[PDB]
Amino acid sequence: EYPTVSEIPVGEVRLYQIADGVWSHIATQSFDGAVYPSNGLIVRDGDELLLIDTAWGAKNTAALLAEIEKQIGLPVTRAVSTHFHDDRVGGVDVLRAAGVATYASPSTRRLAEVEGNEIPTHSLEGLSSSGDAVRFGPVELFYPGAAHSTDNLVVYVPSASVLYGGCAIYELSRTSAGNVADADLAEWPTSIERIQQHYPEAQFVIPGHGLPGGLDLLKHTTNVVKAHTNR
Ligand SMILES: C=CCCn1ccnc1C(=O)O
Ligand SMILES: [Zn+2]
Ligand SMILES: [Zn+2]
Repeated sequence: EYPTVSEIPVGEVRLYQIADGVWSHIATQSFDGAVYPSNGLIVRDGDELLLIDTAWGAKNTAALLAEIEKQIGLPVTRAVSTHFHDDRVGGVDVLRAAGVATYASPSTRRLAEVEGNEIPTHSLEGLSSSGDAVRFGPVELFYPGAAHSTDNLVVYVPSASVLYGGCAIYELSRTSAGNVADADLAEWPTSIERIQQHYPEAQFVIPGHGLPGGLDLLKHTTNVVKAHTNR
């Protein structure tokens, strides 16, 4: 059963097996007076592991590495952050100190710097225009266009039909847009349509926060975003 926010004290990390060689990682963090859960991805990359997103902060990210070593025991050699916010790059300095090569798009690295957040070392090329896709070991990285943020990426694991939507996709139980200070509300529905067109075969869909689902999370997220733009 997927771990929930109340089951994970801040500072601890759970791993959840989605498919052979594919895990989500789940952590919790305080934000604006409440504690929220947050998802990332782990994908077997031959004899190594590819990490998608930090565990939201230095301490959580150190716990993530310890849990990976305990439960999987292969080295995390590369990490990708899917946009510039702290639940995605917070902990990049810990990853770097542990030996992990960290990556993000040029826009993400730039927006991280402007924001005063941690900055992944390496720039991912080939993702500057809406609809661009690139291979990165066992996954495909896809820029769908502005949505939750202007730089947000999604990730697909072909071997298992796993779509990691990051913060551009809401879980089913989330019905209000909440915080969207960096969102492009006008573009978010269009960006989600590009995701649907490009990954019509996705069997598992992982939002940035909360419970995994299927392709219904896309239509669900457009409803929430549109309802919010109405007023
Ligand atoms: C989990 C929602 C609270 C707001 N929030 C905090 C961190 N990330 C987000 C997001 O909206 O994606
Ligand atoms: Zn964000
Ligand atoms: Zn987020």
